[PDB]
Amino acid sequence: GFWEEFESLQKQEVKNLHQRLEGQRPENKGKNRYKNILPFDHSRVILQGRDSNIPGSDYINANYIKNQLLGPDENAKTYIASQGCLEATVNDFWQMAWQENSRVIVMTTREVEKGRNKCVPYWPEVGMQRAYGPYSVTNCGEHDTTEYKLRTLQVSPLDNGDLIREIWHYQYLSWPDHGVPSEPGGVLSFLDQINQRQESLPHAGPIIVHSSAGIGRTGTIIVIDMLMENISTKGLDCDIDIQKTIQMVRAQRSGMVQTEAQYKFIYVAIAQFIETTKKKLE
Repeated sequence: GFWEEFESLQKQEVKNLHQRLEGQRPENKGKNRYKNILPFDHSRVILQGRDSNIPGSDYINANYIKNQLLGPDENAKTYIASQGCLEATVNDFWQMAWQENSRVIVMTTREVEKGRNKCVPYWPEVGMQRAYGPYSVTNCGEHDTTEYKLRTLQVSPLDNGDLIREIWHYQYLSWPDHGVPSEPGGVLSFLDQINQRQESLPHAGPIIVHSSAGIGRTGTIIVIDMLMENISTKGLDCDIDIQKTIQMVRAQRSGMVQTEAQYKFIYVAIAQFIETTKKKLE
C-alpha cells in the first residue's frame, strides 16, 4: 500500500509549483547543489546583515518549516530545512544559524559518501577555533560513536567576544543518501537526544536540519520528529496522518521525503516509537 500512496504524493508534487526566482538567479548558481532543487521564495531563509546592492547576497538554499497542521493553541518545535554546505556557502550557513538563534543543528549525511561529495565540513576540529565570515566557532568537545557524532560548539561574533552561544551539533552517520537506515532505533534515539536538548533551551530558535540536497533525509527526519512530538505531547492515541504531514511540509520546501522507502521508514519509525512509549507507560 505504500507504493500507491507515495505515487499519489509524487503526482501532487508535480503541481506544487510556486515561485523560486531567488534560487534561479545566475549569481546564486554556485550556492545550489542542484538546479532543480530550490527554496520557494515565500518560505526561504533570507540572510540578514548583507548589502542589498550585492546581487544575491541574501540567499541560502533553505526554508523555514513549521507544523502548519497544529492550531494556534498548540506548542511545537520549528525547523529550518537546509541544503548541506558547499565551500562557497559555509559562511552563509553560519549567518543563518546566528541570526535565527538556532541552538541545535541536525546533520543527516556524511561529508562524502561512496566518493560523492555531500556536505563540506563547517566546524573546527576538536580543541580548535575557526572564523567563518564575521563569526568565530570553537569545537569545545566531541563524542563520536559509529552511529552519530555530537559536537559542542561555541559561537561568537568576531566583534563581540563577550557574546558566546553554545550550539549542539548532531551528525547521524548511518543514513545513506537516497536510502534509509537499516532499523529505526538509531534515528529514534538520536532524535530523543535532539528533542531533549531543544526542550532544555528555552528561547532557542528553530532546529536546523540538513542533509546534502536538503530534502530527502531532511524531510523524512523532520516528519518523524513532528509526529514524535505529537505522540509525546498529545498522547498515544493522537491522530497520525503521514501523507497529510508530508503534503504540509512539501508546501514549505519542494520534494521533502525523496523516496518510497523513506516514506515507509516514517511509518516504521513512528510505529516503533509508539510501542516504546506504550511500554514505558505499562
